[PDB]
Amino acid sequence: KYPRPHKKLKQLHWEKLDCTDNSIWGTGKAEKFADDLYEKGVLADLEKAFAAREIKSLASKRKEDLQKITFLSRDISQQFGINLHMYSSLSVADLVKKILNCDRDFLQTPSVVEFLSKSEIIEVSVNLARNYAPYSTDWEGVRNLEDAKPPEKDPNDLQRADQIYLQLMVNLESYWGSRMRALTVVTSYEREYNELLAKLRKVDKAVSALQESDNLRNVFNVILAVGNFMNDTSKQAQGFKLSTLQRLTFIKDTTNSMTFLNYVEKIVRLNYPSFNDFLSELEPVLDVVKVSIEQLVNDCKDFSQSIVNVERSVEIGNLSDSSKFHPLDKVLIKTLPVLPEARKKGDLLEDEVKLTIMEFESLMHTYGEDSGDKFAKISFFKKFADFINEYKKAQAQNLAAEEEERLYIKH
Amino acid sequence: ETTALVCDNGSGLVKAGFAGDDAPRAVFPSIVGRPRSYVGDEAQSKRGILTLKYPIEHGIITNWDDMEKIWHHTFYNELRVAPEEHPTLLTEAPLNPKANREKMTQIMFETFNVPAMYVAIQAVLSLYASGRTTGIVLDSGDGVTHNVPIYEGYALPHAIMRLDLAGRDLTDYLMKILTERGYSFVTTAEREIVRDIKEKLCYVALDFENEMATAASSSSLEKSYELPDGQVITIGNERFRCPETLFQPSFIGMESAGIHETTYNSIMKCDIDIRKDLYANNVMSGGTTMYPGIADRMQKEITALAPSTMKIKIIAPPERKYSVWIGGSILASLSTFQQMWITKQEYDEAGPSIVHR
Ligand SMILES: Nc1ncnc2c1ncn2[C@@H]1O[C@H](COP(=O)(O)OP(=O)(O)OP(=O)(O)O)[C@@H](O)[C@H]1O
Ligand SMILES: [Ca+2]
Repeated sequence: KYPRPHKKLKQLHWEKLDCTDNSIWGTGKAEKFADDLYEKGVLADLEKAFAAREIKSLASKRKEDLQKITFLSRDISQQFGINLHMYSSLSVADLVKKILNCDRDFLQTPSVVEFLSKSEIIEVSVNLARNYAPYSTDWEGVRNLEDAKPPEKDPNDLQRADQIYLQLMVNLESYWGSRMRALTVVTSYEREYNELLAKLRKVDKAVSALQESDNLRNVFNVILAVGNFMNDTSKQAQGFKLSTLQRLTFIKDTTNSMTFLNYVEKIVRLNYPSFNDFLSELEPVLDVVKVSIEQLVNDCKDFSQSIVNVERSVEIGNLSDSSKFHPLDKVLIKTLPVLPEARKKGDLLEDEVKLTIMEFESLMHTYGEDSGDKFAKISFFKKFADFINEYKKAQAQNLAAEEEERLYIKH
Repeated sequence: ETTALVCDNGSGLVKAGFAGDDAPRAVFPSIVGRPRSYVGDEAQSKRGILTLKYPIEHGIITNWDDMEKIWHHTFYNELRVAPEEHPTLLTEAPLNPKANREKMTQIMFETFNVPAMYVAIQAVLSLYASGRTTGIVLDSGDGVTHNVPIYEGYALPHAIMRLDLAGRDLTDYLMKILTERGYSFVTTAEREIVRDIKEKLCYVALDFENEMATAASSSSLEKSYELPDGQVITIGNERFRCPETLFQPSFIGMESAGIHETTYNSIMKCDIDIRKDLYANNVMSGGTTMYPGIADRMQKEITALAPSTMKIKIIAPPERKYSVWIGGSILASLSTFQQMWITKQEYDEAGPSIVHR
């Protein structure tokens, strides 16, 4: 019974009320204005005015990559188009050249280097490979583009994101891993060296501060002293372990106004304030409290042995037979140029870490930490740190408390 | 032939252009001029008569009359494109109340015959151009600073940190101190071109208990700026003083737990099983995160609070001050994903409530 327009109109997405029951709708008023405003002219324009204009639709060219085959999990197909997002505009092939042909724009951005050598991206399953065989290649011998060419079952039926996975993680499978471990070293070894060696100095030049700080040593000596004077016969001792440090703070005085560590501090500064240098000398130790020293090493054993392995590969396998190297894979033209000096610094760090660890384990053996006990091996520094600050704190408390003990002294 | 625009709406600076691009082929501030309509940049040089609005407060749109103005401006002006022939990517803050995702979209479809459009979360899009698709982000432009746990493009609703300190928040504590060093900065223009100190200079040490002692025990950290008036201003231990606020909420009373501290507690909010990579993947986003020297300043503090056996890579892109917008041109130039669009069609049939599903 309602009046209606000739062309589509701008819809009024409202939320209808269902039951009319005892509303305001139901008295049919709605129906009067209905025709009324139609004959009275009105709707005629309301029509013309809110005429919903047409809606264009395009894109397509990248839409259809939908219809084409895909053996790759949305995630992956996605996290390709994510990092290979700068190569957007390049065709499925243009791009692969730029990659095998190790450009200076590709190798520069690690985001892409790292991606392409991601275990999760490299490793192809039989269940996977199979799906890609009817489109693969061998490059055994092949020294030109047009040669190989046995498409057999055509690759164009795959989604763009799918194709790359093919011409790269599949078709150059055999060596892609190492090819990448190489190109990486190429692109990384530099900083990825300075970075460690420095990480290594922040140790060596704190382990140093500890070596020699007759100061520190003395302070302990002063504690051992007061210790023995306090402890009883059965508890006397020609020396103690660091594990003692943290329980200095508990030993309160009588009037719980003093933390034993206070006296110890007060005592130095007012009989030997020629020692409160340890609280200056030894900071470099704080500059490495959380350093996983047992994994700093290993990161270094990783550095060298990684190179010592892009090496092994250039010769005895993987990266030798320039035959499988898809004609263009300009990796060697890029690896070798640097493989030399790289390895140099690979043996450098080694030396350094030799020179360092052994040293370190020595300072530890000193206070009694067994260079061979995961724990002290690292939880070492922390106790020196902990002590210091527990001390740099007792110092404060004491140096301030000693202020208040001047005014309530003068006034 | 085909094309697609990407518009990242923000508290302080709109930022938008086209698809598969390097960055926005247009940018200005979220500001609108109306008398006691002229939006965008020619809106300072029009102060007094027109009172000024900020359609967006802390990430969330608050004035739709005006907001609509901007989106209008944005196109026809700093883009010269006229809707219809264009699918649009809009952005929205983490936790943007459903209400507005509707009021947002409506505005489009209804007001600009936009054929299609999707509304993307601000963090997330950020982390997309960082390659990853997982791990905690720190979007932190002008109005608001959020801490967003991610994981395969999927943010964790209960573990997002929203903090209300950021851009103009800081641009503010500066002006505070500059006159506390007797200066001409109180007036307006003598402020606009003073957030600017913050942008073009203003770094962040590594510790003040070790660098505030390089002008309070030295005189080498100064520098100067050539004010539009000529009269040059020499800045002292300033560049790094304010940004301290992020880490140092206090500086403006802000009883807030700090930016680095939050990335911490935040993560401790979502499950443990992802944490390794959360830590292993701290992408950071625009504005207040890109002051020189905060990249590794973070890194320090975080690696500090964080455990001593934890991977802690702390990212910070070419210019994340476009991170979110950039990711924006990606998840759309990236074609394939096209099945996340909402055609005016679909809209016409269901309407608002569709922008959601
Ligand atoms: N180049 C720069 N270096 C340092 N800080 C900057 C720079 N540019 C802007 N800022 C600061 O960060 C703010 C801009 O950041 P951004 O553009 O991401 O803000 P936004 O779009 O408002 O994001 P949100 O709405 O979440 O606050 C500026 O207002 C200023 O406070
Ligand atoms: Ca923003």
